[PDB]
Amino acid sequence: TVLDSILEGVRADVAAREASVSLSEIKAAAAAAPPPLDVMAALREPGIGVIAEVKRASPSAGALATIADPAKLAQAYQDGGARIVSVVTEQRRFQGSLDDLDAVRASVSIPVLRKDFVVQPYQIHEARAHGADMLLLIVAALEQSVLVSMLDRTESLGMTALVEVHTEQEADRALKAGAKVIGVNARDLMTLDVDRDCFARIAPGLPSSVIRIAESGVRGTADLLAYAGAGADAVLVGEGLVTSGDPRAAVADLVTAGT
Ligand SMILES: O=P(O)(O)OC[C@@H](O)[C@@H](O)c1c[nH]c2ccccc12
Ligand SMILES: Nc1ccccc1C(=O)O
Repeated sequence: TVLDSILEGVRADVAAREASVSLSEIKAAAAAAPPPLDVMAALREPGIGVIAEVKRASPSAGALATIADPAKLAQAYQDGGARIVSVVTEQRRFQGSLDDLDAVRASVSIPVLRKDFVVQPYQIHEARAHGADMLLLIVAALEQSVLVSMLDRTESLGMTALVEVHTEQEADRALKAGAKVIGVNARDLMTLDVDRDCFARIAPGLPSSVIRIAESGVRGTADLLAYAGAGADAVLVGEGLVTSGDPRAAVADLVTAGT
């Protein structure tokens, strides 16, 4: 129910933003934004893609990094060979913001994933207006009807949905919703326990055409390689990178893992 408390805060925060920037305005801004980058093409490039994340804090970790300059962090990520930059935009528990998404979008050429708790259409157009190419949808957070709607709207704007699951049953739901990219989060968003075997148990079940992403818990090359050996097409890493004194070198180490 960490997840439930997060969603309560998110719904209130979204409503307050919408009161200042209307749904019509954000839809217009999204329509006017330059088209999203082809995330699927990025994910199909050779090698295990590293999705490097901008995250200042989390429920499980508390404060991780000040990240006064998220653009400069993202530039390091791209310099290190990251495939995609993930930007956490949730304010109350992760100390992120849409400002971070703008800063990162303006600083890198690689695709940008908005990492937040998407529960209503407003957030989807908002992500697009602020330059997101990829958008997280969390199966644990969304009733199937809502998941399918959110996925449809995401794709309608040309963005790719990263549909996040923690169980086989959630993976089955993701497939039925039309997921083309499925992320397995090793962290249980309810209880905050990290189980890195999740990906290995779930990944084999997926149609080969679905892109598989392993999220969370990567401390170094060994963890990345373990995910790759279980079939990950990409791996998403936050804590180990944001706490680095040399994010460029840390990313490059992961990017070149197994060489
Ligand atoms: O810092 P880690 O253990 O490398 O994990 C990164 C990422 O997977 C995690 O921050 C995350 C996974 N799903 C999310 C949803 C919202 C915010 C954050 C996340
Ligand atoms: N990434 C998360 C998403 C939801 C709740 C907690 C976390 C965490 O890392 O602590």
